[PDB]
Amino acid sequence: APPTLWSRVTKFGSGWGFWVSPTVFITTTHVIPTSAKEFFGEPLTSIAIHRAGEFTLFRFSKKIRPDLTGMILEEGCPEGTVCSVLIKRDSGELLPLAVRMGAIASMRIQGRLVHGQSGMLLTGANAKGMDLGTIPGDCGAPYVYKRANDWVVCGVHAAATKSGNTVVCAVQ
Amino acid sequence: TLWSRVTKFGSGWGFWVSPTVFITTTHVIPTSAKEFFGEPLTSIAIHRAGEFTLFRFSKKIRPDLTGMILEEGCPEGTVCSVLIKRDSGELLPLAVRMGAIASMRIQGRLVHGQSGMLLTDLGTIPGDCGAPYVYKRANDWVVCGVHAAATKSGNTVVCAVQ
Amino acid sequence: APPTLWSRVTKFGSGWGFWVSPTVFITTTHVIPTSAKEFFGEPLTSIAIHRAGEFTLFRFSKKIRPDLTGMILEEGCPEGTVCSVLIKRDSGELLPLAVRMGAIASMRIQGRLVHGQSGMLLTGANAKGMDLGTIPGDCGAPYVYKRANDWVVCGVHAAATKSGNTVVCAVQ
Amino acid sequence: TLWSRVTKFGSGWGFWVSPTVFITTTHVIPTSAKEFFGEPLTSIAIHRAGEFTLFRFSKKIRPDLTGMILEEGCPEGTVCSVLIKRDSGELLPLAVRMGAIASMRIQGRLVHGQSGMLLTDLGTIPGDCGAPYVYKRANDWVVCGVHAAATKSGNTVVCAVQ
Repeated sequence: APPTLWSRVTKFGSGWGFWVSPTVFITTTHVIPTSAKEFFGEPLTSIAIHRAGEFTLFRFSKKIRPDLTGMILEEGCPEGTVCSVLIKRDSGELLPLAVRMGAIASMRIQGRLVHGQSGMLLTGANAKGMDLGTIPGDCGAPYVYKRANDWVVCGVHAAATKSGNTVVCAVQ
Repeated sequence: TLWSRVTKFGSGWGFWVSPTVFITTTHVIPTSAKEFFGEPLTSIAIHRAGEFTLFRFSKKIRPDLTGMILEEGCPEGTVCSVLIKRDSGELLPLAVRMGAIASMRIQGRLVHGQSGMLLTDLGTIPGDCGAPYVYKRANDWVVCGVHAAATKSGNTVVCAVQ
Repeated sequence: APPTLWSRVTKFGSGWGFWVSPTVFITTTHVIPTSAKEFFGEPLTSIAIHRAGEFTLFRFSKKIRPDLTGMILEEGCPEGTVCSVLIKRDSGELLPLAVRMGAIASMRIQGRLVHGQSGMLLTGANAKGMDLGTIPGDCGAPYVYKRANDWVVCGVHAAATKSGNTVVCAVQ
Repeated sequence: TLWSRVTKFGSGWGFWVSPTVFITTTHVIPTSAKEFFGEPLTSIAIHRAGEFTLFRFSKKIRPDLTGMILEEGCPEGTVCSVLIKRDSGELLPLAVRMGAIASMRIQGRLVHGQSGMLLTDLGTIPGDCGAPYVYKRANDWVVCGVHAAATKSGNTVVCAVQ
C-alpha cells in the first residue's frame, strides 16, 4: 500500500484509527477510552461524533492533519473485492494483510455480538496468531482497496474468529 | 458413487446419508403432500432446524447404500465440494472454502448457516438448493450440510447445518 | 458446457477424442490402438496424421461429421485461464471438471515422462478418485474455455498425479 | 517471530532454520566473497542442489532462535505462505496452493522445483527471490523451500526444494 495511506494510520486508545481527511478520523468504537473528554487537544464540544455500532467517525472543527488530502470513504465494498487491512506491528513493520470480502453478517465472536462486512484472509491456512493473522491490538486498522486510479477506505477492523480465518470490518 | 445419493426432490435436491436418512434444504420441500418416496408421512420422522431438514424412514428406501458420517458444519478453511446436479445430466462438483457460522444478508434475506467462498458452468443457480457439501477426511467422506443460498455474484454461499 | 461441445466428445480406443470440425479429430496418442489401420471406415492412406508427443491430430479427406461447424483450436491457453475438461462417465452423466491452467511442464507421473500444459483442479481438496477427479479412462477428453462469444479447444487430457490435484493437457 | 528469521542476502533474501542453518535461492548468492555473516567460507558447509542452497555454520550465528522443521517440499493441495519482505518495511505473507514437482518454462527459462498458484500489493516481484515457503501442521511450523521463479502474470510460482 502507498506511503500516504500508512501516514494516516494512527495509534489510538487500545488500537488504531485512520485520517480520511484533515478533519475526519474513523476508528472502532470499543478502542476509544470511555472516560475520554479530549482528542488531539480539542474538547468534545468542538467535535461532531457519529457512532453506528462498532463504527465511530470524529469530525473536527479545526484541521488537525493539514498535510493530508481528503479521500473516498464508502459503506463497505462489493462481494469478492480483495482489500488490504493496514496493520502496524512492533518495530516499524507494516503488514497489509490481504482479505477477500463477503456478505454483511451478524456473528457471536468470543464474548461479543458483532455486525459488519465479513471477509476471509488470503495469508495462509496459517492465520491463527500474529505472524499471518490479526491480534486484538489490531482493532481500528483500515480496510482499503484500489479502484481504477483511486484508493478507497471502506471500514475498520472490529473482530476475528478463533481460527483467524474470518474477520469483520465495521462499516459506516 | 457419492453422486447416486444426490436425488431430485421438490423445487431442488437432497442427499441419502444412509438407507433410512435423507437431508435437504427446508424451503425446497413441498407444502402439499401425503407421502415421500412412497412412504406415508406417519412412517417418517421429520426434524427441521431452520433451513436444514432431516427425514428418518421406518423402512430402508436405499438399501444399496452404506451409512456415511454426517456432522454440523466443518472447520474454517476446509475446502468442501458442493455436489450439484443439473437436469441436462451435468454433474458440477464446485470447490468452496468454508468460513464462520453467521446470520447473513443474502439478496435482502437473512439466512443462518456456514458461509463459504467459491475458488472459481463455474457457479450455483437457484434450482441447485439442497445439494450436499462434502469433503474427504483421511479415508472417510463427510457430509456437513445442504446448499441454502447464494449472492447474485456467486462468490458467497451459505451451507445450512444440523 | 454447451450441448454442441458434448456432441463432439467421442468414445475412442482406450479413452476419448474430439471433433474440431467435419474433417479434424484430436486425441491423446497413447489411447490409439497400435495395430489400427482403419478409422471411421477410412484407410490410413486417406488420412493425414500429425503426432507431437501425446498430442495426435487426424485430418480426413472426406467430411466424417458434416453436422458440425469448424471451431478454434489453439496451442494451450494463458496462465490463469479456467478450463473445463469434458469427461463422460458411466450412464449419460457429463462431468465438466474445472481446472486452473498453469505453465508448460515436464514431469514424471507413475511410469511415464509427460510434457504439456499443467493445471490444478478446482473440484475439491477432494480429487483422489472418480467422484471429483480424473481416472485413466478419461485420457483424450478436451480442455475448453469461453473467450468473449467464442468457445476454444486448447488440448487433450494426458495425465494426472497420484493425489489427483495436478493434471497435464497435451498441446498442438 | 518467523519474520525475524527472513534476512536480506545478496540480490534477495534467505531464512534461518536454526542458529547454524541458513537457506536461500542459489542465483541470489554473491559470486565474489571471502565471508558471509562475518564467518570465513572455510568455517561454512555449503550444499547446493539446483536453485536450493543450504549453509551450515561452525558457530551459532543466530543463538536467539530455536531449530524448526525443514522438509523437501510439501503434499499437493497444501496452502503455504511465502514470507516476502520489502525494503519499505512491508511484510507480505502471500497464500499459494502447492502442486507437483516439475521442470517448468518460466519466462523462457527451465526451473526445477514445486509449482504453486497464488490465491489472490498481492504478488511477487523479482527482488523477492529466496523468501521461504512455510505452513502450520498441527502445532508446528514447517519450512519446505525457497522462492525461485514466477511468471509475468503472477498466478504460477516455483519453490526450490532440498
